Amino acid sequence: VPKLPCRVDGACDATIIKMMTDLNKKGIKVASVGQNYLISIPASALFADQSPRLNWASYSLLNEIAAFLKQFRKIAITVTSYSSKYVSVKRERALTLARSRVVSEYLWSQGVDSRIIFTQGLGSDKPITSYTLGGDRSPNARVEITFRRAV
Amino acid sequence: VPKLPCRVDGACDATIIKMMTDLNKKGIKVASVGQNYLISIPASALFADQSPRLNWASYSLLNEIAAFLKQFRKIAITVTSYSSKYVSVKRERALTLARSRVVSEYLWSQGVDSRIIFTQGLGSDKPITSYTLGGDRSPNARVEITFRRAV
Amino acid sequence: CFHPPYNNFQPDRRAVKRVGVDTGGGTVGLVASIYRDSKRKIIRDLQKQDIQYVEYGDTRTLIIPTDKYFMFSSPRLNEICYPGLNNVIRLLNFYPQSTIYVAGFTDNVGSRSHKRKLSQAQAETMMTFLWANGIAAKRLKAEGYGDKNAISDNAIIHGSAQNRRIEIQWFTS
Amino acid sequence: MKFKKPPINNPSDDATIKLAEAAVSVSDSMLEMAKVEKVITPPSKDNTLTIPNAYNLQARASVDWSGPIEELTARIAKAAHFRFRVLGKSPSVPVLISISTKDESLAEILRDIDYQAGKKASIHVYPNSQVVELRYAKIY
Amino acid sequence: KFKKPPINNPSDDATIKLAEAAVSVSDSMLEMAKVEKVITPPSKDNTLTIPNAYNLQARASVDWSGPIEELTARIAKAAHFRFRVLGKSPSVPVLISISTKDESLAEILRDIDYQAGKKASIHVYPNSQVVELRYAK
Amino acid sequence: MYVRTNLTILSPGWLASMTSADGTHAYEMQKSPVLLVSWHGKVMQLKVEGL
Amino acid sequence: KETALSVGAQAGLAWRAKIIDEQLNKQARNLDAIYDFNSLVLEHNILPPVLLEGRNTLNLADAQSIRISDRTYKVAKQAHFITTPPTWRQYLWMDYVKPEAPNVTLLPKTKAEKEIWCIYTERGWKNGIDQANTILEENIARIKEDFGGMILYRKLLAMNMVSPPYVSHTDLGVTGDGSEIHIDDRVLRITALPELNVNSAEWRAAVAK
Amino acid sequence: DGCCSKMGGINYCDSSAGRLVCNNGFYSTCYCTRHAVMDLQFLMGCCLWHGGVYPQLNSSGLVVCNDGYVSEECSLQK
Amino acid sequence: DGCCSKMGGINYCDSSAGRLVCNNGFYSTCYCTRHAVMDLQFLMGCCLWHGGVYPQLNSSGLVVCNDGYVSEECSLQK
Repeated sequence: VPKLPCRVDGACDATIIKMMTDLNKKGIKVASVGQNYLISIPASALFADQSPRLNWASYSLLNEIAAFLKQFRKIAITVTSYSSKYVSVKRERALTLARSRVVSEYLWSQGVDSRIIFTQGLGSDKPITSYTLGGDRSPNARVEITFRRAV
Repeated sequence: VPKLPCRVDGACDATIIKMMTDLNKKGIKVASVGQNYLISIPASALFADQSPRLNWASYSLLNEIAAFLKQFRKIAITVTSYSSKYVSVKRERALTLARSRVVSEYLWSQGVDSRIIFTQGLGSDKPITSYTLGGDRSPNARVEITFRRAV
Repeated sequence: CFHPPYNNFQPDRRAVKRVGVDTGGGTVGLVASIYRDSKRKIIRDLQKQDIQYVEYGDTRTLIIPTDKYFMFSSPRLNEICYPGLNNVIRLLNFYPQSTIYVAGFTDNVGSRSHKRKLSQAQAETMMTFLWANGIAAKRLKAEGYGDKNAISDNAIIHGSAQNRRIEIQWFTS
Repeated sequence: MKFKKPPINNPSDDATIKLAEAAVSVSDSMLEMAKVEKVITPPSKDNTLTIPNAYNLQARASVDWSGPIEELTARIAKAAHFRFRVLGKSPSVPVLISISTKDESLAEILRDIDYQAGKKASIHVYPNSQVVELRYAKIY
Repeated sequence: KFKKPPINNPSDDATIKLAEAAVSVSDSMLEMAKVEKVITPPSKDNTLTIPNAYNLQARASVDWSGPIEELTARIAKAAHFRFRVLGKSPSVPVLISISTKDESLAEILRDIDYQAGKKASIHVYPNSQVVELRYAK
Repeated sequence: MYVRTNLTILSPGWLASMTSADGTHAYEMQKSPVLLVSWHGKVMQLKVEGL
Repeated sequence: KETALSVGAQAGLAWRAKIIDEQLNKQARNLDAIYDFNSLVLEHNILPPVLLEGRNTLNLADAQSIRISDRTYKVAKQAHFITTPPTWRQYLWMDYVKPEAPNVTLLPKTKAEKEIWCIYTERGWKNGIDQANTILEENIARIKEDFGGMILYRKLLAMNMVSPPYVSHTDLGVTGDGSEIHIDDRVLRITALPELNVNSAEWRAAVAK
Repeated sequence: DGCCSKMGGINYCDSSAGRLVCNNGFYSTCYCTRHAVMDLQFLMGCCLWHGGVYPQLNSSGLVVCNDGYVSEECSLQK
Repeated sequence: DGCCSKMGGINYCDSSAGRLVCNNGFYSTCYCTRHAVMDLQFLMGCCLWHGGVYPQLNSSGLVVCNDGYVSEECSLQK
């Protein structure tokens, strides 16, 4: 016991459940199926309207999600960005790419225990709902992170 | 000697006699000669109107009969079905075969230690009473189980 | 009153029973009935059961453990956990126009052909039961995949346990 | 508002875990071996030709036997009302059969028994003669 | 009311995996037996058929272990048939051991031939009531 | 060890065996405190003491 | 102290052995179903031999000297006769004996002695647990190895890379004196043991679809 | 403990059957001799499936079966 | 203590994963068997990365590793 570790450092299932519940109450979507976890964040609450900028308030949520994701042991995490249709195709493609780049860069700056980070953006190619009246306010515009809790 | 079993486990002669009396007074026929035992059950108390779909309430009766069966070290068990003439010969022959298959399957699911179970149904080809007025209520339309006690 | 074997494929009448046994009050019976038939209560009941429900935007999915709502290694079904299936039908009544996709999934071990055949058989049995419950035949698609794409690891015990599953997907429009 | 993955079974045992972990690998290896030998050797004939089915052979049977052959085949013949006939003499070493099946056909049961017996014995049927012939192998 | 579940059902992950593995190994070994098994068609199974002669329907019980000549001659004597040979006996005689409590002459002769195999054969002429042994050349 | 029965010994491996005219078997094998027999399609164990 | 350690270890080992043996008895039929041997015995009641295969071996003899090998094959156990197919009991069954020995005279005096006795008994229980698990692991590994060798020999014989065994049988008529007689002497001896062929033309490959 | 309880009572023990007889002609449940058919699965002792326990004892506490195999689980441990 | 807090509690230890399984359908963060992946990156025990500590007993306070290298820092001072 004094030599052999009994728990993985900084692990508490009570804290995990607490922050999962808090995130879902905040409205950011957390989903777990089998050995996989997917988190979805609306674009409106994170980025500036039709532009890759960061609100200073958003970094509190970023810190929260970083502290959450620090709890698990993984190999690779994938980040995808989706948005609406604004002017062209390359427009939102590049916008999604830049947003994914920025979020991945900040997460990596944070001491995330991870081996591989993948970043991709698509724009408005696979929306979740036919109803698309809203722009950046439309729920389809989002960012997703997917990973697997390994062993 | 001291740790050798006194009797065969899960067996009590008083229980056997008591439950045999209970079945006989409830009307299910039990017959004994030498060491060959036969049991008869009217199909009315088991199935629907000429249908191979056992009634839900009959599961208690099946439980009781399997519980009785569990006290005998056996090898081979035969289950056959008899019916009444309804439309053709093949119709009720198949009906009896299906009924016997279902009851055999349920018994095999139950813990009745045997080696062989044969199952068949011969419709209305073995009459035992001139009275054939009723349909599924006729006594000849029934199911029967035969076995021989070993040692 | 009711038949445990699927109530002979007849629509459930539970509110009348509850209001009668409560009058024998009417107001409390009605409020309890509406509270329990509220979709929130059905979701909570499904959560109490070993059944998973996922909602993402409009597309919605259902996850069923094969071992708990199936007969072992056979297309037959368990006849004890039928309340879950009744709740499934009651919930699915809420969306009487969306098409349905259903799929079956097994673990890795075994013959490829064997696993694919078993998955197809289980999926077909499930969709057949759903249709017999009273759903229009033109709104169903069924498929059975083997270890083609799992959701977890097959080299660990509990992972393989989670691997085999029944998946249900449906849109809204 | 708790969360729960679906599969929740009874508690397990480490010995069972290890046994299954060995068993899956063993099964896979033997399966691919069988595939290879099937590929390298072409099948020609089916034992159904030697033993076809006939009427009254349809009464179903569920069995579990892990002993010698003679008692089982005698019971089968007694059930089927067919005349038992024996040809040849069994060697000193008994031929042992272990079968774990349930609710199948008599003809396929007998064919499976013949297949497991393999190159030591054979089973033949004559429905017009309503006889079942059990022949041993003359060897050594 | 109460439909109890299977008693020894695999209610454990290791148990279900083990049972599935058992199914797999059963199927694979069945396939192995299928492929490696060799059979002969019932059209060309060169064994003696039943002569279906009325004089061969009796019953007896014989336990013999030795040459074939004396046994077959005695059987012919019982059946009221002439008996002859074709060929020549080898140095070491052909030994056959058949035991029965109740059997008929037809299947008795068939079993004799099956035991004899390639070394000898038996022909029956019912039109001229004779039985002929035939050595291998 | 020599044994005499009418059953079918399985486990230890007998060095020699003799069959009567009535199906009785006489086995000869090495010493062991336990035997295994498939009696009527059912496996069974036999206890041997005093070895 | 250490006496309590030893007795607790004995108790734990015995309890774990009884538990695992009970579990093995309860789950029996599938085990013999998977571990057949009769379906593996050869033509003449001859147990097929045992083989081992190694892939991609390397040895550094010393500086300047390296030897690599692609694949190697070893005959672990030479084939031999057999009268009854082996089972899994002589590979997995555990020895069980309840220790009822009250060889305890360091009986507790105070609460401290009682609790150190308790903790010693606990660690003995755990040590027995791990010991039993290790023994089980060794047993299952051994039996897996034997079965793998059997199936390896079967596969290679199918692939026609090893020599099948050959047995010659001779027959003699009636024999003996005026007091002892034998009906039919039948003497069978395995003349040619199984072995591999170091030749190359005799190799036939396999490919599925 | 009544073997023929609620029956005709004990009649006699048939050794060829290895079973008791109730006065009413029904076979009883108990046994009366070791030469009967009991379902035997669990056994005691060690050195099972081997040459048994070697009668000779050693100064060391190890026990080795007569076929040469050593049973650690039977031997007492350090 | 009970690592599976705020859930059903401990269900059983998957030895193959070397992990506890909570009654809630999730993997616990604690362990039950030593054969698990913990990222240990610091430990004691001198004469490391060599033949280890030589089992010889010596009059001098210096300790030599089995590879022939000596660990004076592990040894005493003067």
